Amino acid sequence: SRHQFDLIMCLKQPGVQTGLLCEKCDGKCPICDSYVRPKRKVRVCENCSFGKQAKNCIICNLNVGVNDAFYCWECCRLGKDKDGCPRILNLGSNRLDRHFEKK
Amino acid sequence: MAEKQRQLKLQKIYKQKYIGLGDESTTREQWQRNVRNDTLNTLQGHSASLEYVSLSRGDLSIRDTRIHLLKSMSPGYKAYLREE
Amino acid sequence: LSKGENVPYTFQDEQVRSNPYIYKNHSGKLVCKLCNTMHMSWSSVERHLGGKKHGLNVLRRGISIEKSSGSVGLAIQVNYSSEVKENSVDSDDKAKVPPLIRIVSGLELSDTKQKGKKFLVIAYEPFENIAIELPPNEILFSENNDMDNNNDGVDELNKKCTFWDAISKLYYVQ
Amino acid sequence: KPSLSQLKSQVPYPQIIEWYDCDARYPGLLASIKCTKNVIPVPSHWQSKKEYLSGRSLLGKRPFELPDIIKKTNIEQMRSTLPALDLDYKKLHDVFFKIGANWKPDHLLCFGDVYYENRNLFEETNWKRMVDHKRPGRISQELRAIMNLPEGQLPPWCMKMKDIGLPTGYPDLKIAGLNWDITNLKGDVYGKIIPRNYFGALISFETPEFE
Amino acid sequence: LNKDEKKERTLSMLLLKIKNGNTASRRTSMRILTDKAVTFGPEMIFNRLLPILLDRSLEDQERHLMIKTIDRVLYQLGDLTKPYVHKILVVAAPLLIDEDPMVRSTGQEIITNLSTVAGLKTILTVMRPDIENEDEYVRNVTSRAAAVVAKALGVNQLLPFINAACHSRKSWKARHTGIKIVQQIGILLGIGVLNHLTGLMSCIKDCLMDDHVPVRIVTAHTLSTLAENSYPYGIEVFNVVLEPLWKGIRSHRGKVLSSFLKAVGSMIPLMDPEYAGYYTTEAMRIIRREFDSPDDEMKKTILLVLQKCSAVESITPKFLREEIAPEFFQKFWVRRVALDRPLNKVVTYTTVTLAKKLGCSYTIDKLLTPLRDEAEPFRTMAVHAVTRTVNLLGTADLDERLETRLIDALLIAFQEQTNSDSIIFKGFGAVTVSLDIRMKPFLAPIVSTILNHLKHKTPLVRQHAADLCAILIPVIKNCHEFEMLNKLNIILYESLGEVYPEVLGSIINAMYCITSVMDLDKLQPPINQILPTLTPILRNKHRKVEVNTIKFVGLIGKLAPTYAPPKEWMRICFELLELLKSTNKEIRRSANATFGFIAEAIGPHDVLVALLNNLKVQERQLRVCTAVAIGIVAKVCGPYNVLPVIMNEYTTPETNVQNGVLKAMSFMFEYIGNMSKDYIYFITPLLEDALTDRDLVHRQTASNVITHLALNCSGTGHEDAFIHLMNLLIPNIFETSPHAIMRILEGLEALSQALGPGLFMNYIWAGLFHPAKNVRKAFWRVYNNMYVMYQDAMVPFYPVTPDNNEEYIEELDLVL
Repeated sequence: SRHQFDLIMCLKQPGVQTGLLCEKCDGKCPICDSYVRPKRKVRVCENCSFGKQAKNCIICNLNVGVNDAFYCWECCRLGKDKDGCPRILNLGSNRLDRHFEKK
Repeated sequence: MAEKQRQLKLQKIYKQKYIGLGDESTTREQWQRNVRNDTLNTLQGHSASLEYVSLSRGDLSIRDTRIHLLKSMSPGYKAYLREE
Repeated sequence: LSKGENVPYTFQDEQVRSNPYIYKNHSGKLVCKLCNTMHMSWSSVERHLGGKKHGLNVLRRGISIEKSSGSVGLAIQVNYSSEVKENSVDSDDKAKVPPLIRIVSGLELSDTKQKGKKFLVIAYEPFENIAIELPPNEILFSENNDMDNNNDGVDELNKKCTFWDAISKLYYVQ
Repeated sequence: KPSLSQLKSQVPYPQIIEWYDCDARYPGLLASIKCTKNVIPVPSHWQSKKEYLSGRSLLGKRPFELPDIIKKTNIEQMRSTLPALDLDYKKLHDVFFKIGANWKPDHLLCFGDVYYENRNLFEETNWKRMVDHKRPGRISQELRAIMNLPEGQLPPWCMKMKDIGLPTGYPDLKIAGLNWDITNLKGDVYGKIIPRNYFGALISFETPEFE
Repeated sequence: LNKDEKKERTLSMLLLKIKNGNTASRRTSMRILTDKAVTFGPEMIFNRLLPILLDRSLEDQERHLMIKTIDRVLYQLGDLTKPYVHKILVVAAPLLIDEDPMVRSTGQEIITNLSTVAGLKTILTVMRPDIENEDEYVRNVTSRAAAVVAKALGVNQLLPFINAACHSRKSWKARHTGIKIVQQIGILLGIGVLNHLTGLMSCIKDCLMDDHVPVRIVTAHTLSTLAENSYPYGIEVFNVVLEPLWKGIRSHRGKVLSSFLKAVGSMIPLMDPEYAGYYTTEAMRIIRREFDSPDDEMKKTILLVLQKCSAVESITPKFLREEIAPEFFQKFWVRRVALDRPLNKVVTYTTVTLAKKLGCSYTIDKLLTPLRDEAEPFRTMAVHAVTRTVNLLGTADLDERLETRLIDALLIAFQEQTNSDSIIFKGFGAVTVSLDIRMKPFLAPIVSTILNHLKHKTPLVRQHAADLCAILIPVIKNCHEFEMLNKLNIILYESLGEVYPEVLGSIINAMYCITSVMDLDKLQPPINQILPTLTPILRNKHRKVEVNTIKFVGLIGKLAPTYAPPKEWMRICFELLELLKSTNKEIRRSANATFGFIAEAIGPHDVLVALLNNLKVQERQLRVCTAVAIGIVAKVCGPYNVLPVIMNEYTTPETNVQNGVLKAMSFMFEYIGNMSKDYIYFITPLLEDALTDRDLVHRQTASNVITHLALNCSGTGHEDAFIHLMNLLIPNIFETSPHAIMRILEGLEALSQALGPGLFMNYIWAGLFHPAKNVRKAFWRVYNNMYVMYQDAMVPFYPVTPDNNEEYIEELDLVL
């Protein structure tokens, strides 16, 4: 993610299946995290597909996904589109630490 | 700290995909090879630039220039021509 | 914390300042123009003005300025307080030091408008400085008045031609 | 570790090579790249522990001045920034399109000019503005007052020019009373220098219309 | 000692501040560890740190602060001795079984870091005495730990370890746990098990034959996980195991029958059509026999097989309806099923899958008996099956009679609900959407009950009364009962001063659904009387009200701007500008969108002065969320209206304005994508002062304008303004700070496309070698970003001559 530095992307060869985004993360580019001007559907690799995991947002990978995920125009001009599977694997420092403080 | 050590991780992932990415301590020997292999790839790849080279060499068939360019991607193709 | 002063912006083309170094840049930050330091708040500044680096750069500028700038004579009679306020300060802190005079060129002033003449400045610790314009290039500038005795005091000018009636608090200069 | 004298002999422009280039892992290559046809040197503020931008120049930087074209729109008066609007939409659009179509900032920068820390473009821009306006054979009112040289009087170097000759660098300068009629000594002037379509000429110029 | 006894305190002080400390304390003491972890003895850290994690006192907040220190320390040191690797796994591994997934993952995050640090050889030595261990819990822990190791290092490196444990005749338990390692390998690796499935099969088959039943059983599950995780591909490796299952099915009964059928049940979908028909009709005999088994373990297996079989081509949908279906709905839909959740999820999912082979009309036919049942929790189960089915089934099949009986069943099951759940609404809303025009006769009495429940005392029932209006509106417009539309609307208007925020939010939601669909002129209150009633509601705090209102106000800005007079829109622009202090996001996002809707309505300049007066404010969200709105007001009303007002505001000497005016310009250049070209030349002097400026944040935000301004103005032919803008950036290449340097690289990557790689690389070749190791290090980042965007586009431009390199390429000097 653009602003949250600990999270690690996948970056494998994209397959044929589309990533999904939860209502909360909806309308965001998975790279620059911008809400504006989408261009292309994302495509995630097989090993990010399979069972329960496939449904969860490809950004937070926690909530369940509904809409497709697109790359923004600017990230398709630079080419960060076709690096790889744009799916975040770990939940990261920020999400955990909120969680434990609340309880 | 947490960001800087992401940076390493993508460096090793991009270098695997796109081959030649220097880092910092890159031998002149090492960098030069990557400049040689992209020129050979481009010369063969565009069909214009394969003609232009074929005709200029006077090679008999366009196809033979294309292999002349790919075998050159190996280091022992200079030696191999010399032993003929 | 600022004690109500208007600390001016750096571009405003100079109301004497309380100090005179502190400013505000094109942004809003506060800056010492001597020390080239940037400060977050008035509290920080008062730390700097009370600091040892801002001390030095004043001395350096002190030196840097101190390295560059039968007839008729004048006599001045300067009177001082009659034990009115000097009754609260008597801790031998330069109390033995008499008033001092120096000839200053008007080439340097807080306003820097007009200039071209000298001033016979006279100073004493508590009281405020005093100046006297000297258009004449030279008056009473004598030639070996006494027989070359060497107690420089402050300078040839002071020993040569000043008197300090400390018992009555009257400073004569000629 | 080849001495720079050894290393400056290889290069077609030996004046670039510096004491430190000698110590590079591959100097022979660096010296050849550095002297290659269009390469621009690395910015020079490395080796400076100052952090690139530090004060001495930056203390005195002026806040900002709007470009003149924009200043025509009158906003400077409506909103006083130092230390509701009734703006007109057709006027604003024209400033960017019709009137200010071709406007380009006065100096900009060129291909090889990196910005070093103490450089100030505000001087450099004026110096271009100065050279174009100031000229031999004319003296401004301001300078005339300073010189005490009334309009219609030859400048004080006249006599010496009659003796020694006209300016070595202005062969075509004519000076009134020397090699130009004295009746040309008029106003602020006392002398004067007196010696396409580019395939794509558009031949019509039409900006995008708002309406 | 007395000197080094000080480090002995410092760590114990740091480890104190982290565990128990102020949030501003521990945040500084984590920064100190991550830098200084190297200089402190890893002996001293781990020997001091680890014992804390073994007390019984620590809270979960305090424990995860300790584990987060182990993870950050292990990441650096990189060479770790065996004594601590045993200690760390004692602490870390029990996380893998912990209740909630957030803890489960941060435990897994350690072991995958430790696996690389401590290397392959070391850990596999620590598991060997541990897997042979007698204690159960220790074995259940390191099945999951050794499997996490397997994913990180790859399974092949770790496979001979398993093969030693599984095939081991030495201990019984090593066989057992060695087989569990195969599950959590197959579960973690997911689909990717596959290529490893052959090597794994060495363990499973031979370890299956063990005389100990608890091993017999485990492999039968480890096959069902390998069978599923594989999916279509595997079968060719599972033929070897298919024979001994049946001789185990045809005899052993008990719980061995529950496990073997789970395995055989999950091989079916990956069998060929030829066999898959055979084994099911074999297995369908067993299920019919086991319907009466009171065990749970068997019922979970009976459902799996029913679930799987419908897909197989060989069984016909007629065979199901004739036999399997009626013996299903009667046995598995008992009220004792609906009570326990873990077996509800299965029966409905099993019902839904059978609904494909089965005619939709057949399943829905059988679900009418439970929809009308007396028990509440049982009516809710049978709703999930219809709704889930309903999206799954199309309603075209239903004869008129079920279409009437279905809706009576739902209304009932709607109006006795107790708990609040989405399922009834989506369900009752997935039915309506399917049959919509057919709904007309049923739509009169339904709307009567909405109007009846909006008068009800318990506030939940007034939620569900209004929640079910938002669903029926798109049905109603098709129906044309507009008078009702105006009847619902007024009734939702008179209730709009309700107390409960949960209820008041959903009324506005239904108001928003009626408004969009209906003719603007028609609305009853009407609109000009509605909007002034909302403006005092924006100040309602809470959230459900703020969100649902902001969407309603912005709706009117689109559809009917001319009704409220412009002094009323200005009363809203202030109430929103105060409202984006909110902690939520979707609020802040919708609040900014409705400045566009107002700026379109009344005018940009009335609104901007409201916004720019708000950049003086300290708090960051307010300055960023105004900077977005100025970007939005620019796009909607045109940038020429906005831009000279923003370029003037930049002169103000406060810094927070000067970033907020640069950040506003970033946003407005990505929202007007292509336009942007008309406006350059004006902003080069504004970005002139910014990249020249002393403080590091201006040099960050202007370079974040350049990224937007370069991409989408490239190829226009500015290009002399981007050399200017470049000349100012490159000296920032040596800059540190993380947020500053990535914004500058983004700019340099974007300026590459304005200039082109050749004209841009001239700046970068020189210091790409260089003596300085630092100058060198910074240029290589930029070169690597360029090389990725351009590999074949750099090839003409390399600064290479025949003498400058050995080989060169002689075909570049050929001329025809």
